[PDB]
Amino acid sequence: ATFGAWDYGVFATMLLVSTGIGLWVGLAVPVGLSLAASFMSAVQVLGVPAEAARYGLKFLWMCAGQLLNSLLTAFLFLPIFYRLGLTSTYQYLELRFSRAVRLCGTLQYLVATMLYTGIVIYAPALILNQVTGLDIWASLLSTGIICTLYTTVGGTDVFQVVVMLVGFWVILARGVILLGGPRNVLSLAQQHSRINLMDFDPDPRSRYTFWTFIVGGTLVWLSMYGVNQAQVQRYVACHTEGKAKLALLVNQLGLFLIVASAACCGIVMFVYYKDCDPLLTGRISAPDQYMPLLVLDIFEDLPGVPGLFLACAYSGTLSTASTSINAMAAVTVEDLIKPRMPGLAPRKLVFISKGLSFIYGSACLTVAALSSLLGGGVLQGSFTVMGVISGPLLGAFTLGMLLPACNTPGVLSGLAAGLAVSLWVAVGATLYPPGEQTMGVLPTSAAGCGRPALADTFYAISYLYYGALGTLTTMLCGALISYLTGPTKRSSLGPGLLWWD
Ligand SMILES: [I-]
Ligand code: NA
Ligand code: NA
Repeated sequence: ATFGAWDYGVFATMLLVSTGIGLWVGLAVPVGLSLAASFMSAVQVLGVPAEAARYGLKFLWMCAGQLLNSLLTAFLFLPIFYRLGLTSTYQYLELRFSRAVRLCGTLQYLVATMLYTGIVIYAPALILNQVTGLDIWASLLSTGIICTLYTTVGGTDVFQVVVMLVGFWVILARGVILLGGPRNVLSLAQQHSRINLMDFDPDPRSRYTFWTFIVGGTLVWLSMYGVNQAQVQRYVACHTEGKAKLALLVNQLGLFLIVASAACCGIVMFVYYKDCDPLLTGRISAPDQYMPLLVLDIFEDLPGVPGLFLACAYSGTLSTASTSINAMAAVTVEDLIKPRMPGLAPRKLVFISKGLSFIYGSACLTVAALSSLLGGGVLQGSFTVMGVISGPLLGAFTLGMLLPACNTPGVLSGLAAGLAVSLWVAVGATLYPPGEQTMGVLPTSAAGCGRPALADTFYAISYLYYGALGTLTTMLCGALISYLTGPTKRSSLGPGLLWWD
């Protein structure tokens, strides 16, 4: 399970070329594909195939969970932000409830993005460690060095999406060629119940079901695209509000393609490891090393393909991390400092921007190391952190956008309660992980070569519900206390803020 001779050279050369091009640069369909490219880091490459291989093909419902998300963002959140010409999405909060809510929302965005970028830095480290033969910590150090060179020197997404999706297609083609024909692969996956699209298991403990996707995944993708900062800023830069919607729908098509290719590569990966499954044989340690192992195993006759594909999947996600870190620094120095501080020359402010970029780089690397220590689940971990933090923020946004009677006390108390409950599940589900069989992990073979009351019912809910469980309560708490301290008469909101218009 190591690169080899022709693969190390290709990996090194491609990484050097990627860094050189990125720095040399530093010193409406394109945007649609850039939006998806953002969240197509190594996290998805390592998670979606593994989840599809383990839990079956129900993971395709994720696409639906994104589709229903985009529609909402297309027809419920895009008009409000776009028609108001908001410089920052969280400026809405300031115009709606108060500047304190703007501050809290910006802080939640910063923390959530920091954790998510830490996990996005962890995943490439996982790739490098699993494929080269370096301990997780030396690989994490190398990943941090490269990410900081990208960020603290100088900040194409269409190219990344195209190249990595073509890599997915090539992996799938080679795999299905090896296993015979596509009909044989489909029948083999069908024998072991890997083709189970129709899974309406009502219970919420099941990790992946129709309800779980349509609700939790929809709300999480909403709090990752609908009310995010970078995505909304990309929207508002377009024209006439039609180009924005077309960019959003093209982004949705790109996401559909990426996640469907990944969910099919997962099934190919399983059918490949039908017997002598690497996981319960000691060949790999966690169910996130599946994809690099598949890449190495299938292309054990092509001297170069592993290096090219993994170098791309590494450099593109490091670029994503640098972009997220720089956006974090920019929003901090635009929405929190400059409004607060009277006014400072263009030198001190760029120096503060560099300082915040560096600080966020270090904090994200530290979060990556913490994720490495705790365990795995780059996909699960990223969704967990993002949902857990940004869910109540999305609840605040939705309460402001669709409920007239809502004031600052309501939103703030709702955020407090939502973060409380969301972290309750986020931790109580980490101290007492749910059983592998309650999560519905499909069977496998390897012969071819509840202590507390709530750990069994409430901490076991699907990891896609956490954010939802936050958002909903934020709406229900904020709706309640707001109506207690006093309703907010609708004749106080001026321009279009409520969507009831
Ligand atoms: I995904
Ligand atoms: Na990602
Ligand atoms: Na994700």
